[PDB]
Amino acid sequence: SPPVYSDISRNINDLLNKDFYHATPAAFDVQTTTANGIKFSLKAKQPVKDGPLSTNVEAKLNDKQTGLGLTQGWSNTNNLQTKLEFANLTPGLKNELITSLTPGVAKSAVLNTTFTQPFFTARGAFDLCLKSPTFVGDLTMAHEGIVGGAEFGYDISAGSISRYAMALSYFAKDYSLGATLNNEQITTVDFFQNVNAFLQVGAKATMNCKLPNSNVNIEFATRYLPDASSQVKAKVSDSGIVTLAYKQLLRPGVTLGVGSSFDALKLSEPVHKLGWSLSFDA
Amino acid sequence: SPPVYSDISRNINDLLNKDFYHATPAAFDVQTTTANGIKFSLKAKQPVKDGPLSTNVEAKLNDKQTGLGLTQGWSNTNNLQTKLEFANLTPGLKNELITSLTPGVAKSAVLNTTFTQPFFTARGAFDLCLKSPTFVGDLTMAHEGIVGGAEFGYDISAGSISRYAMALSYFAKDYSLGATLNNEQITTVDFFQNVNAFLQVGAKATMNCKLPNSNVNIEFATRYLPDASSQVKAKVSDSGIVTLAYKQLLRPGVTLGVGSSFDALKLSEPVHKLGWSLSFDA
Amino acid sequence: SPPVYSDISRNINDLLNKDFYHATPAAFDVQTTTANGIKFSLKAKQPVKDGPLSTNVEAKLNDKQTGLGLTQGWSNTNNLQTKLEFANLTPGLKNELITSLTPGVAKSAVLNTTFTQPFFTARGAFDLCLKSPTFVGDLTMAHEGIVGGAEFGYDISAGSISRYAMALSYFAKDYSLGATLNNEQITTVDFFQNVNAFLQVGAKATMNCKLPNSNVNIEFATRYLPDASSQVKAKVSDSGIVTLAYKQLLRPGVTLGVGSSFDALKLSEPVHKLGWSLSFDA
Amino acid sequence: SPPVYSDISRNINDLLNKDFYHATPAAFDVQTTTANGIKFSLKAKQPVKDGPLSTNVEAKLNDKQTGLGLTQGWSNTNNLQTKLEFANLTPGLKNELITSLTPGVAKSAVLNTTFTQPFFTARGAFDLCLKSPTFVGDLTMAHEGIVGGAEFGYDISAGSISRYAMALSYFAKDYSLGATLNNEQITTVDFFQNVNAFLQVGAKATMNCKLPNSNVNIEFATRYLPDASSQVKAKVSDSGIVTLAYKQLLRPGVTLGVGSSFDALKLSEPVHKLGWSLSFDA
Amino acid sequence: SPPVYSDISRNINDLLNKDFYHATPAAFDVQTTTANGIKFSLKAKQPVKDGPLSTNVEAKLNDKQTGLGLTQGWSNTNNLQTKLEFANLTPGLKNELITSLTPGVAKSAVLNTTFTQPFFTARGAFDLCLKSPTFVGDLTMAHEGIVGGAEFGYDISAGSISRYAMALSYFAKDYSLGATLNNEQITTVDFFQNVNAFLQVGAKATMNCKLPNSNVNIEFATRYLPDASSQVKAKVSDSGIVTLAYKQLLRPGVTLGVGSSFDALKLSEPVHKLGWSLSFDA
Amino acid sequence: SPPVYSDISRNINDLLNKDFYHATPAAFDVQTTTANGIKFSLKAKQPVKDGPLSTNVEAKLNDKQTGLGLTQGWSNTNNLQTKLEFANLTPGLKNELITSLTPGVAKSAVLNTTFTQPFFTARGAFDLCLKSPTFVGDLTMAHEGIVGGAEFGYDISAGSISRYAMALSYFAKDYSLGATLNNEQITTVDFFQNVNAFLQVGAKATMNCKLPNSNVNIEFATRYLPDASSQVKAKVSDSGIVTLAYKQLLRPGVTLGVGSSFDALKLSEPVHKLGWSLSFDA
Repeated sequence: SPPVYSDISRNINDLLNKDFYHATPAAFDVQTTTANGIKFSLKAKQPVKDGPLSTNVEAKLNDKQTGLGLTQGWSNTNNLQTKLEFANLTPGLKNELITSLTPGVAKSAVLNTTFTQPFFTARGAFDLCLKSPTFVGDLTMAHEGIVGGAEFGYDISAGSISRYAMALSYFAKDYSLGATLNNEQITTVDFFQNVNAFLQVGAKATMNCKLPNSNVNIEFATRYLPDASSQVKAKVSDSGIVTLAYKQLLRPGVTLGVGSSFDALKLSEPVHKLGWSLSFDA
Repeated sequence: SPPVYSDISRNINDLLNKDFYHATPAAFDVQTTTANGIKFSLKAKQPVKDGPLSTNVEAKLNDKQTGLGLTQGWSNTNNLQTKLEFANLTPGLKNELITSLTPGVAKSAVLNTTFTQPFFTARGAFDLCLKSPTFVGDLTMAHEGIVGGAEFGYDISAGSISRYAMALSYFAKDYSLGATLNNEQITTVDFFQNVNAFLQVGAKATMNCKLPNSNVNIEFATRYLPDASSQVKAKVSDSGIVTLAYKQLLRPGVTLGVGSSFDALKLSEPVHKLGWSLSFDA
Repeated sequence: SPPVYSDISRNINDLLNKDFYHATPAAFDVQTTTANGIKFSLKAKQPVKDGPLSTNVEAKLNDKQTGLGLTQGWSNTNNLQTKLEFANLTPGLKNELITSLTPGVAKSAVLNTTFTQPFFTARGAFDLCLKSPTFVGDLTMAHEGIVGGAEFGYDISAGSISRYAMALSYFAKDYSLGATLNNEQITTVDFFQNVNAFLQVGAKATMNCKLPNSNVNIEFATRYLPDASSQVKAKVSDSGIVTLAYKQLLRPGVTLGVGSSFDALKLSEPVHKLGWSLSFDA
Repeated sequence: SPPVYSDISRNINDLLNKDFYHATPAAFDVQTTTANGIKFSLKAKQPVKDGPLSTNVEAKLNDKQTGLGLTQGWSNTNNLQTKLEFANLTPGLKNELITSLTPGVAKSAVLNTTFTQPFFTARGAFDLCLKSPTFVGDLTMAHEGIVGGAEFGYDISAGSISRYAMALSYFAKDYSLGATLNNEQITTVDFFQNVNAFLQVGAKATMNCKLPNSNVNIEFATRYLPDASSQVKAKVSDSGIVTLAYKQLLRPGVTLGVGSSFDALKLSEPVHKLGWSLSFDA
Repeated sequence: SPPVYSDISRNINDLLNKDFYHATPAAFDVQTTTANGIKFSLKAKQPVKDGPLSTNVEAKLNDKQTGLGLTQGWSNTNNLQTKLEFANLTPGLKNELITSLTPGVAKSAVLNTTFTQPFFTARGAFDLCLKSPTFVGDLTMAHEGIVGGAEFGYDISAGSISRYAMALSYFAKDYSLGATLNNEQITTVDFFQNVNAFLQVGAKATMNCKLPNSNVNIEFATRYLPDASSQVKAKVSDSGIVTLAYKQLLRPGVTLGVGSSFDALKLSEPVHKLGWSLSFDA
Repeated sequence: SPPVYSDISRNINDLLNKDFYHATPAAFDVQTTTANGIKFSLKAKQPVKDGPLSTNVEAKLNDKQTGLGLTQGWSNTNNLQTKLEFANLTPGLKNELITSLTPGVAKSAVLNTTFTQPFFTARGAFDLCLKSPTFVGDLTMAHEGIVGGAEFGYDISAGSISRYAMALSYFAKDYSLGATLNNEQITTVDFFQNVNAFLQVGAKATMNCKLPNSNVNIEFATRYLPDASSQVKAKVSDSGIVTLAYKQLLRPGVTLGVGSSFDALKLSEPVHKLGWSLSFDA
């Protein structure tokens, strides 16, 4: 099945968003399942090293039936997030919806409809509650590994098109190259090369075609697995930011993560990021 | 028989308010039972780190006879809390009474009647030996899995309802979800989950629905058993309060517990309470 | 037969009064029995490390032939205390006579008459020599285990009662309770329990109803036997006064005892002290 | 192999400086390994006045693959210590590197090197990255059972030495004497004796030859094993400081130690301490 | 071989100056022997109630080889002694030395030569390392039971005789008398008697003829053995000083002693001294 | 064989001058013998309770050979009291002599000669040293139980008779009456009546024939012997002086005596004479 627009070239942005523990100095995740399968979890993060500790509790369930689902998330700041997944009649056509109920912050309900069919993937977006009807449509076609994609943020209230973005990639067994153009001023390219099951390497460049300011922005990210129960991966950028991350498996079920961010060829400077994470799983 | 309302969600209440030793730096318990069947005890606690040495001695008996159950006890606070259980005529009609006899300070007697029926629980309490008597009652109903109930309180002196609460839970084979609301002002949703025979985990969130205050007060506790004669448990609140506890059974009949009270992101201020306890049993 | 009034609650009054070697820093007891049958003894006490040394020698004998019993005393103060015990009148009525001859202080003589019958016990004491006739008596009954008595002191010169106390206890197979009320209030409630041959525990509370809204002094003492040739025991109190004692039988005939009494909690007051005791036998 | 200098009289120091937990009133450490050999460890202490906490976590590994060593630690003060050990350049010469990283305190790095070979061993240290290199070196030789060593520190800023010591030991099967001479006219003469598997005694006396005013101190400590899962220590200093320690092994995998240190014969100065320690091992 | 002059009437001197514990309130001895021949010791006495805890450690060896013997004692109060005993060339000619090295105080070593012949004893002591050397020499003869001898002290600096004493004693099977004269100013007569293996008794009288009032002070001592593992002994002088002592072996290698010192004349003055001693042996 | 003068009417003198422990508040006698036969003893008596303690040491020997004997005594008052006994040639004719060497008090040497032959016992005592030679002669005849006696003191320096005493008694199986007259001014009549082996009674009166002052004084002395290991005996005189004494045998070899004295014509509280006495024996 062809990937969805959000999942095109997921392998490259997956190597610089996940398993990075340099942003939150502390992290505390607990996951647990029950007999019938209702998953529950609690996450505790800390953005500022000398500030409060944010915590959210999530209750998500799925079923191998026609596709009913329900997710209820409740954080410290009380933005209750509810999900609803179902297809029922039409197979492959899921109807998802997300809300954010808050006594202080205005609620925002988003309706997503995804139709899955070979060589064709499209997604709808409907905004409710607040008076701002926007349809963030997107289309994706797959032709012998060539994956195309177009995103358009058409505004009903204004009557015009806000965002117009294009993307084109080519998937293969152990290599995939893609590119994207956002509103014809941001150009992004990637070079993902999978070495083997024990090593991954990727590159991501933002050419940013714009005559007033062109500069250069490149990132090289690696991922090395010494063995099954370990992981170490680091990225490097031209600005000197070199971030390292080390994920270790303690007693089977609990994982520990250490992340750090050094700045090369800039002496030491009075700034540095380092943090740890402790994830449990029943 | 459905559980009494006052004893609803005892599973979650026993994770964060029971078998914790951090409020008293030292404690001494002795539990002796005579051949007659009177169980004598002693509790030598210590509330203040450099103050008085609190100690109490109590006796009680519980026989499978017609139901004469007597309990008494003295303490260092110069008060007595006697207890008297009996059924006699009606089976299941528990008529308990609690006194707070104290020299000088006016005593108060609380007379409780608990009457059980299949799928019905009713408990009432009269506050006698007081110039301003009060009555408090509660009701509990069962729905073959949905255990609900409520409580009301009537002031005899005033002539109206003083405190109205309503609770509704959902028991299952290995998890339980409940929620209680009092005065439309305090709200508490609990959660208890038995992973397996050797691990328990639960959460409790008090939201306090009101416009002036913000955020929420949530808590998360676990309980682990390395084997029969051990118990290690830990709880964490959103404020960073992390309390540990570890009870160990050295000799058969002798238990030793320890406990700390850390503070995430505050290792520079003396707030950390820490204590131990020795309990003996013949 | 009902116990004497002074022997009421002897199992508890004796548990926390004897074998505590903390008051005297030194002790030297020699007991020898001569061939004729008189029992000589020599006690050597010394209160406080620097100061006087008290030496007491006495010789006592009992004859089961006719019931004559004589005791001869001699202290370092050069005073003699005799004790003549005899009945020779009827089975169930014996009299005792005690003198306190001292060259400097006026000698005093006391005549005690004890007359004991099934279910009734009474005795009286007189005060001769010095012009102060005081008659102290008591009367105890026993109704199948419940043992209650009362004592009173009448002054002939004054013409009224100077002290009026009443005690009531409930003995059993292995535990005993009881409450005594002296002249004003000082209502004292005790508790003694003999769990097995290798451990005894006990408590003793004094309500002191004379002063309303005040503290209450309670004590709790144990007694443990590691084997048949040793003893160790301890007592606590609400003021933190903790007393330990250890009696070891070094060789048959010679026993040693080490006792300390440190004030726990606050370890700043110099009130710890320490004492030992040696007892011989021939 | 000849003993290295720090191992000279290592038994004496490991007798009166180890397992004496009377200083810190609390200690909690967890030791655990992973699927591969990493051996995480977490220690947490507490000073006397229940002030801050001193917690750190470290992971050391000794890979037998071409003799690799790595020890990275992390304390709550953002203090990271890195230890690198390797010997793959010459058989019999191993190189160590110790680093310290922390924002506030200046960064430090010492390069250690040890040259070992039969009948000859020497060390060398370079405390660099401080704008003041201090060469700390020493060497020791053994002939037939008598070992002797010497230290020296030469500074390039002053052009001379600032500290030198001369050691002389006579090891044997079960006892070892020893004598050190420090440039401050300090002479420590010590002896260690291992009478049997259940008892070890030792003594150590320091003589200050700089000030000949009877300034001689002498301590001695013992180590007894009542069984194979217990340990009792006792150290007596000349000033009357007596230190006790009792390491009891609970269920195999957890140890608990209780230490106390008072001043004998002077129970008036607040110099006595009591503390405990819990060691968990997975 | 006849006893040396210092060893005449050692039996009486081992009654009133041995195995008494009325001097030091507390003492602690441990004696350890390695499987080489070296014997260590750790003594911890206490001179007065307000003095430092005295401590010394000595090690000595006595080999059945050619005769080399070394004794070295490191003390706390800078009163070290070292002894060197050997015979080597002549069998029986013992050449000992004693040192009193003290930092600050001029040491005074003494060189002792002892020659034993049948019916001839000659001992000479040279006081070297002193500005005013002395020489103390004594001779001892024996006539089939009557043991006599004399001692003279010649001053090298002066050239005269300072100390001139004689002694004459009669040893027998179970008793021994003897009178010694010192400078025709001090005359003493002793008496030692051995009733049987379970009892000893002796007396000592000093007259001091160079006194106008004489005031002869005699002493009478006993020694009783209740069994193999006990030793009770008491002595009494004219002024009523009655000192008791009791040595008991609790475990094999562990001995305990208790000593007291009465006055038996005046009992309102703190003249009484008291003490205990606990010695160990491996 | 007829009794010597000093032994006539000794039975009555034995009931008032022996086993009366009322004069010395404290006594301490130790007697010991040796396998060959020289008896040694040490006595310690205290005349006044607030004074010093006098002590003497005696060494006396006797043999079944021709009759040589030697006694040597030495006390605090420094008197070398010696006794020399010998007969050699003539059997029965002993020649005793007593001296008292004292540096301060003049020596006194007395020579006693006693010739023993049936029906004739005479004694002569000389006087030496001091220049006041006397001769104390006495003669004694026995005729069928009638015992006469005449004592004369002739002064050599004066040439007259100073003391002229005449005694006459009649000994029998279990009764004896005596009468003596000294200087025709001192009349004494003795009446001893032996009841049996378990009781002795005696009386002694002194008429004192003198017209100016005649008065009367009589003494009745009893002695009760309960068994072999006990004795109790008292005397009563007409002067209001009654004294009691008790002798006990505690362990086989050691005796204990207690003496007391009352008063009838005076009574009062602060007049009492009591004292104890210990006497060992090897």
